[PDB]
Amino acid sequence: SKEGILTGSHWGAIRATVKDGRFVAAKPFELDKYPSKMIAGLPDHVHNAARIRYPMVRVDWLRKRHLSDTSQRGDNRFVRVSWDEALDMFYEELERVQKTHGPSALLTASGWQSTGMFHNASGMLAKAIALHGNSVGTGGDYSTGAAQVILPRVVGSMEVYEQQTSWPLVLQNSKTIVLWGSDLLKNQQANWWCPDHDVYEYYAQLKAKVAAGEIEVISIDPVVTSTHEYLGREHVKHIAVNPQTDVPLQLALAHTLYSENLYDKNFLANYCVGFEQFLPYLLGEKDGQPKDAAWAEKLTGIDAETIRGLARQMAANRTQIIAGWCVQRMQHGEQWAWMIVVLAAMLGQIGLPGGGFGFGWHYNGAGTPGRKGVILSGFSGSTSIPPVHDNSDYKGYSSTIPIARFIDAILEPGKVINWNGKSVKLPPLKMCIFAGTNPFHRHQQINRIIEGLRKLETVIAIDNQWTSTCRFADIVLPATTQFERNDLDQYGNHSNRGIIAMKQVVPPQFEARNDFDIFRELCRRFNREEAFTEGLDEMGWLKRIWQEGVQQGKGRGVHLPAFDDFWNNKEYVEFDHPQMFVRHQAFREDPDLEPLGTPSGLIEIYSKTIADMNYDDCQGHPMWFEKIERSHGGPGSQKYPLHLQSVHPDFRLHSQLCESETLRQQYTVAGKEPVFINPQDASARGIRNGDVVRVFNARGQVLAGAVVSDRYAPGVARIHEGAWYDPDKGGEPGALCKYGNPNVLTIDIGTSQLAQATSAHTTLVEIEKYNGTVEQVTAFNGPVEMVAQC
Ligand SMILES: NC1=NC(=O)C2=N[C@H]3C(S)=C(S)[C@@H](COP(=O)(O)OP(=O)(O)OC[C@H]4O[C@@H](n5cnc6c(=O)[nH]c(N)nc65)[C@H](O)[C@@H]4O)O[C@H]3NC2=N1
Ligand SMILES: NC1=NC(=O)C2=N[C@H]3C(S)=C(S)[C@@H](COP(=O)(O)OP(=O)(O)OC[C@H]4O[C@@H](n5cnc6c(=O)[nH]c(N)nc65)[C@H](O)[C@@H]4O)O[C@H]3NC2=N1
Ligand SMILES: [Mo+6]
Repeated sequence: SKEGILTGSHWGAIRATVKDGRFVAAKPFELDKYPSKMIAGLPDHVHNAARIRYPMVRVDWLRKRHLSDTSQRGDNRFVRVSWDEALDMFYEELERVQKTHGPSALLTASGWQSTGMFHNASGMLAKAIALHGNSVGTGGDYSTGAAQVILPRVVGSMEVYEQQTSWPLVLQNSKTIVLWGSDLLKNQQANWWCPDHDVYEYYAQLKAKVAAGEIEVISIDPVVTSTHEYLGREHVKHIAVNPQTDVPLQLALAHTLYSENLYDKNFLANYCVGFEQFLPYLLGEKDGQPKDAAWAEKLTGIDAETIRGLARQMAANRTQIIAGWCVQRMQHGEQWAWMIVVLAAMLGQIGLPGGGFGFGWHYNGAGTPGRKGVILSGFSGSTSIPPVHDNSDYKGYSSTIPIARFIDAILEPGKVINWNGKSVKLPPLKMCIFAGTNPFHRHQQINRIIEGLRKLETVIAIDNQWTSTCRFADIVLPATTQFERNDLDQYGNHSNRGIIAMKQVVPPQFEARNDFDIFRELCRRFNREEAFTEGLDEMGWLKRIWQEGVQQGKGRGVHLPAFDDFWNNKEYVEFDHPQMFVRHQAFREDPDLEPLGTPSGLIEIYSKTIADMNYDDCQGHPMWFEKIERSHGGPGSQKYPLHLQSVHPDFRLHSQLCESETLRQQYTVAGKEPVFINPQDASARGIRNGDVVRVFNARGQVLAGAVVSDRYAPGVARIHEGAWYDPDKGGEPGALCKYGNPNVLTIDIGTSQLAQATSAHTTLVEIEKYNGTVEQVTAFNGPVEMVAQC
């Protein structure tokens, strides 16, 4: 049939080939010099056994609805129903919950979904429900849950998703680059809008500068990252810090900087507040313990003199701090993010090209010069009319909670917690809807999630693959992939390089529907179809989005062609006039005219506002707090001696494309997710490559396939997140996961009272070669379909 069909995804733009109605090969877009291997999984993603073929309802839920046996969730026994029957039940449940409980019982949830301006699954969900009634909202996300709360308070920006100093300037000016828990090479494969991958050009240049010894790269990381491996182990200075001891390391660098007069007094005095209130802590005047190189050597396992050497090197020349997000996705994650800023402040290079800090470097091609282009605005969740049932009665519970507290809300309703200076009362949720997110991938401590779901009346999942979420649902609705629809997207993110047409590759498979059509038909049930669609279909909406784009471009001085011209004749437009950027430079150059958005206008090393909250676990300046569990001598490490990283996958985006055999064949071990193990740790357990091992703690147990790797320091392991949950006894708490989802082993706790964010990477485990029976993996084969024989 058809060859060279242009479209896009989180993993990049493709030229798709179709043969006899099947998507068979995905070639890289011709402008993409650095495509991701993951595009090879996209045909499988469209055509594999886990694709949701039709609406499905959990046997006993179909029988008894909200009066059903919730214990059977997870058993994977579902009945096919018609679309109209499914949508009716959906509507009737919305009606029932609104009448019985009101808006405090209802939660929606969304996530990374797919690229595409119109086919915005989160927007479809939010709009449809918002046209029916009120619900519990959430604040924050799992990416930068801690950082995005603390950083506004201390540097007046969210920071984490923002543009970074242009790489050309970094490469011409920085002499030391500090990668602090950041894997650029691995994580720039997938971006929010279709990636252009042009940032990899800069990484190649960096590689050459490293080889020539012009730039020294320091990696502060328990593991040799993909980036480190790429730049070269012979060249990269590796600080293999003990997991979760980064704050001690930060404080000791700060101490050294002060102790040896390497700090910038002028910068601290003129661009910051509160340094004087922090120093007594740092120096041990108010506790007897200097937060010094000697002190930190005990915690971090880094030689004190190496700590001092690091500080001195950072101060000695132009130094770029590149901070990732993983180190704030753990207990008290705000502390580490805050100390990145403090350390950068003490160095005094903030606002210089290739100096200072940033958190956005691994995301959205950050550091690529931004072009003078157009950014389209997609289908919004926003409504202009009130809900049909506009009940404001949340019965004395809060109407917004932190995103990661939703299970705590189900299990501990009425619990009162602090959140970033406010008081929150967790509502008794009864009905959850998921569209474009996978909770059994995303959230922590799956056995507790199981217990939480068992208190729910109704669970609805809408997806294009039969995920672990779908396995634990009551109603499952088949959404399409983006490859079965038409759309528009940005090409490039921070670069704003271009815009691409997403042309339909194949027709909707089976009776899968675009989320637009799902929620449109739902809205018809309560007479709000028109308010949802705004009188437009797919191609109408795409034309509307483009035209708004055309209007934005005129008056910004960028000319776009007409829609039909673009769609049918061009398919791709590219922008020009790339701009250099230096982050924080405006503030550095004129702090009076360009103040930070902080209480003082300055960098808050001490925050009176935070101090006044009276949170013992997030005080007025950064502090070392001991963790609920930590490796290398921390709590629990006598029982569970290994730190388990749940790092972002190299061969998927989260749980997406786990079902691809094309990709799995490249990294699976014994048919399972690989677990990475240090050679000394492996030899102590008699473990070797290919072994089926049990990774366990007091929270859960999983099976995985051992990879013995010297990239891992002793006492550090990894199972990449996104490995699907596959319980041996479906639905039972304490089931052994046969594929190896790390969130079976994580703990579900708030970072601190400030952010109340996910602490996913605060995880201790043991590993042993497994002595039980290895059953077949059942993760990727859909449900057990059930039929009425009567
Ligand atoms: N390929 C790919 N897959 C994805 O799933 C993906 N997801 C995207 C999203 S949504 C996000 S949030 C980002 C992920 O952003 P994030 O920064 O979380 O990335 P990771 O690669 O998981 O972790 C970065 C590094 O932290 C290190 N690290 C772990 N624990 C510690 C510790 O205690 N101390 C120190 N110093 N380092 C530590 C890890 O070893 C790793 O090299 O990537 C984005 N890009 C993505 N690309
Ligand atoms: N242990 C642990 N460590 C971690 O580092 C960690 N990181 C966290 C982070 S940073 C993030 S971003 C979250 C990610 O959590 P998130 O839930 O966002 O992850 P995905 O696996 O991308 O799930 C998206 C789902 O939407 C579906 N989908 C895609 N397109 C569509 C569409 O058009 N319509 C519909 N209806 N569905 C669609 C996909 O099939 C997929 O199942 O995981 C978090 N969880 C984490 N846990
Ligand atoms: Mo994220």
